[PDB]
Amino acid sequence: NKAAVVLCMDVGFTMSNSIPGIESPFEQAKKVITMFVQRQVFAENKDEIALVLFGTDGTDNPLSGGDQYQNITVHRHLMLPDFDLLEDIESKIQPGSQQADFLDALIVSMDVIQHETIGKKFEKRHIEIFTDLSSRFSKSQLDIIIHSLKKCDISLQFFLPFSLGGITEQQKEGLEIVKMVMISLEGEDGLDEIYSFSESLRKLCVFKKIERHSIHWPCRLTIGSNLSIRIAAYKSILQERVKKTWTVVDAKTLKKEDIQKETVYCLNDDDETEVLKEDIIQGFRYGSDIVPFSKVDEEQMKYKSEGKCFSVLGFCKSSQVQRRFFMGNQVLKVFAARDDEAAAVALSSLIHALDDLDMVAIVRYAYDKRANPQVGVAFPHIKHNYECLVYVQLPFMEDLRQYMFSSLKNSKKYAPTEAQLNAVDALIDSMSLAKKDEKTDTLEDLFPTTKIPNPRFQRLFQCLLHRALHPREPLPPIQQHIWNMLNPPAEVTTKSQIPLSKIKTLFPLIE
Amino acid sequence: YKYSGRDSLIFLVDASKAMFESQSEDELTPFDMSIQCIQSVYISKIISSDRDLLAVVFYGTEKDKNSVNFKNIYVLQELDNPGAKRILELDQFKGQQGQKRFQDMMGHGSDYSLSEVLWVCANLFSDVQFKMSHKRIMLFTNEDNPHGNDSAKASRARTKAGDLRDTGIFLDLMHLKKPGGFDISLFYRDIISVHFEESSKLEDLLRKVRAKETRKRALSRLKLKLNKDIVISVGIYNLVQKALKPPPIKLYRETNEPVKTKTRTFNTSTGGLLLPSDTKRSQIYGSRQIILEKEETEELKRFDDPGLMLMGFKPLVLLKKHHYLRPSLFVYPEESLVIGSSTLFSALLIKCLEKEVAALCRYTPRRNIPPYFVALVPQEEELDDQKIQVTPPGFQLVFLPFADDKRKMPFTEKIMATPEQVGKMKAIVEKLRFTYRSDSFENPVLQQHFRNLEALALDLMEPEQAVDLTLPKVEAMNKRLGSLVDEFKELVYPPDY
Amino acid sequence: AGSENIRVKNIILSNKHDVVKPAWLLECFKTKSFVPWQPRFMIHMCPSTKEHFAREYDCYGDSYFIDTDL
Amino acid sequence: KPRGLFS
DNA sequence: GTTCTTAGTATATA
DNA sequence: TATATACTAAGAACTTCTGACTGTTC
Repeated sequence: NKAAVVLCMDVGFTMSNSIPGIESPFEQAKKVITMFVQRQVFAENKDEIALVLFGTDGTDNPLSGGDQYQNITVHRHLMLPDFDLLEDIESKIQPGSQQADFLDALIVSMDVIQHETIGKKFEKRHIEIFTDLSSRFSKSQLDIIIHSLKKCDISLQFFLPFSLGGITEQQKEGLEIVKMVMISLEGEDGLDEIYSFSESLRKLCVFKKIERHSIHWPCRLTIGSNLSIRIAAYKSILQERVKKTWTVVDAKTLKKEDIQKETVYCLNDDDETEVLKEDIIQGFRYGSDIVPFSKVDEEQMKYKSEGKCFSVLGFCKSSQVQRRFFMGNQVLKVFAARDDEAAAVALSSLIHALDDLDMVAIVRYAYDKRANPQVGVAFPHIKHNYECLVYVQLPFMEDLRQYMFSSLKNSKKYAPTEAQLNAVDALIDSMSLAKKDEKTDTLEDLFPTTKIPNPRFQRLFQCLLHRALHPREPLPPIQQHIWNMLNPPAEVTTKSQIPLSKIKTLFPLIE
Repeated sequence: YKYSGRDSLIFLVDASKAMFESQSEDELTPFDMSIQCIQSVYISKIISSDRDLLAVVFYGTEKDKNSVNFKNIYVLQELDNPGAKRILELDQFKGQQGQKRFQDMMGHGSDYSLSEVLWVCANLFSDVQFKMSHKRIMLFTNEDNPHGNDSAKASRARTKAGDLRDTGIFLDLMHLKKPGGFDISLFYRDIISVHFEESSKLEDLLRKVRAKETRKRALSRLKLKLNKDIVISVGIYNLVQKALKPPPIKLYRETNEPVKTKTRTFNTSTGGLLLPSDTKRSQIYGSRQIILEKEETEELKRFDDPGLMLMGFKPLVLLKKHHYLRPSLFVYPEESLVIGSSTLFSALLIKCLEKEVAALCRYTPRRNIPPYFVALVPQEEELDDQKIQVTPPGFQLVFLPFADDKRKMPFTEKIMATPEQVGKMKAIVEKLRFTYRSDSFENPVLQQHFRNLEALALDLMEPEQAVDLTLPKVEAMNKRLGSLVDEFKELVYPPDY
Repeated sequence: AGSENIRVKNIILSNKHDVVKPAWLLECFKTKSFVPWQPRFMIHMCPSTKEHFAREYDCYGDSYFIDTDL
Repeated sequence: KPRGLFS
């Protein structure tokens, strides 16, 4: 997939003044565009960015005219984002003293897209305009503009100082015109395409999520020996690790090729050096001694397999397996290979039967040849959009461990007295992060942890920024929004003072 | 027990003419049975607990050597870490030709005295220096009365055996086989810790397993703190680990010597030698290059001091199976660090169990690690089958995935089935029932790798080529369910594949 | 090899080596001299030995390689 | 779900 | 201080 | 763009002089 980005900011006069209690739309949307360029910089996505800082005191645009396409400075055309562009935006921008139309800039960016998005392969186009709606605009080309946006496949969004839920009549009629235009583009849902500037901060503050496409792995779901079904494996969860990762470079020269991580193999006697990649044969420890195994004998005596071999070993009760024992690296999602409906309905029969009879399947698994086989739970899942089945590694016997762990109900030496018990009751009721809402028993899960970005990547991108935007400078601390993000929502902490206080007088806390 | 200590098992077989050639029939032989048992258990212990100690010592023989130069005692291989050099020594005796070798090298089997025999085994345990966790002696005999002739020998036998019982050493016999004379109340009810002619206790010593174990051990002790002031001591333990094959060691081809890898890094422009301070980390973004300290590339992870951060609590239905991320772990208090914290741990566990509610936490296993979100879902203990620990009581560690893990699925529409197919699938899924047990299966790869390891170690004719329950038993599925595959075909299958 | 193992088989399976029966070197030792190897002395070999079959460069087989004897 | 500008 | 135990960080194949 | 193996990198669970004893002697 591909996308084209053309941001449009105004550098007029009105945004140079605002209420002293709130930052001006100039600097507000300025921080917004800065950190948006940050987003599409860190993400390695092939999105190409262009900038139009219209409302200029001059006019530097390919469509310059006396009154047609006037007061526009195209910052740079539709190419890849890069740091120096961000720095120049942070610096080169200047407060203005003029006022200019935005439909002008909209058509200018339209022409840029029509002039470049066909010269290079593209799939979807986006136009974004930031302004304060203090312009003098005529509704002449709006029909034609929206027509081209439909034909050129460009989505228009507007971002405005006011909130939908104190502006000039100029701004008010501009807002009505904006509503008309957006509805004239998509429909009634055009209301959602109206955006303020504070909510832009709220919805944008986090760094870009690391989206990760999976692989269409189709497999033959085998049950018995005569009921093969084409099955498509997709994914639900994987411990995500960074994709760009640390290149080792020499100081004061900063070239990668100037370093060799060559490995040399020696002998313990007189430091004799062994020839690197043919005199060593891999051994193994069998008690005291070492057995000269090798690589060729490895490939000859290694265990073999037929291949995909996703074959059902059998069916079992839900409680027959447990949460604890789930031994997977990753959790698959088991869906039908598309375009074969009969397979899908057969799988649906499977899933629903397992669901109502709370039965669970156990299937031999293997991603492919030369890979270790795998046995684990095949759990079925139901969603109103679609039924689901998921596979997880469950342990082999050597992988399971056993421990005594002397029990606790022998607490004649610990003695949880009733005062402590009802104290802990007061706690676990009072710090209850989740509490029922809307009478639908959707508890107060304002800590889903499923929508929350991984702070590791947040800190990594923040570091790369802070030491990219600057030359050598010391690192900053954790941005407070990250900490507020990681910490529980405040009200839970507020409710917690009294119960923890009653804890501190009821237990020993030796050093 | 003390972890650095190790298990020690000594082997001791009646070498008299009694069972050397008992062979009432021609299908077994007690010496060919005892040596088989020793070989099997010892090869299993090779892979299982290679750190432990074994020894084999025969009594009643005619040749002599031991620590004290006594009569009719032979220490075949002393107490030491197990190894192939002794697999072969034991294997040298397996066979009718092998028993001929054994008899004409050590003896037909002379007179003996188990008093002196226990003497010898006691000295063997005393000799070795490593601390011992458990100490067990296995006899191999069927002369259920060692001597009804000299009562003084037998009195000295009770005395010395009781001493060994009080020096920290256990003793055990499996009654192998005898025509009559298959009782334990005859002189042995006071020795070992109704009866028949063969021991079930020796059959399991042929179960021939290649598991491996690690004893009661923390992965990491971290101080769970309820808030900024209340802190309790928790030992993060591991209950499933996904064992990998033991890491191979590189050998010089031909000496079979260790090769002591010596990887390094140095310059290409000059023949210098870069030192760890002399290198910088780097990335490439936005067509511009980035530099940071090797120190800084780990400082970019400093997020919280080690420990556990409890925030609130959740209903166990909201914690979903659908979003497993990592192997779970276990939570159990460790009394050592914060005295009395076990009480608060127990209180939290009991009360959370009572109100059927989860506990959420931030987990920072060590320094330089970003935190994840973990659920302290309590676990009740179950012992019902034989009053032995099955599910340890405490808390899970159900790691909760971060947003960057969801892996947005390529949406496809759904098609309901008709209740006829699901009604027949009810019988389908019923028929293929089988109870699942946690230890039901083995890795074919790990097992086969270990097997090939013994095969190459002991110069066998051909490896064991173990067949393992991982492969399905196809005839069973074709038979016990019937031909209902064609029923579901004629229900929901058009001609195309 | 005095006796086979599967590694024998491995190096049998890895014909990059020529795998020799023990008595011939004893023969060579009892000859006080290297007796040039004749496949009566072997179990299996890379083909280059077999192009040697003539005692020189022209065959691949046997039912052929015999010297006046009983 | 949020898309485009938000994604 | 020694050894260990992870991990995780890397690389390589279709 | 996957997963598999290797590696190496680190952390933790394993030592750290002093006290007491018995002789030996008178």
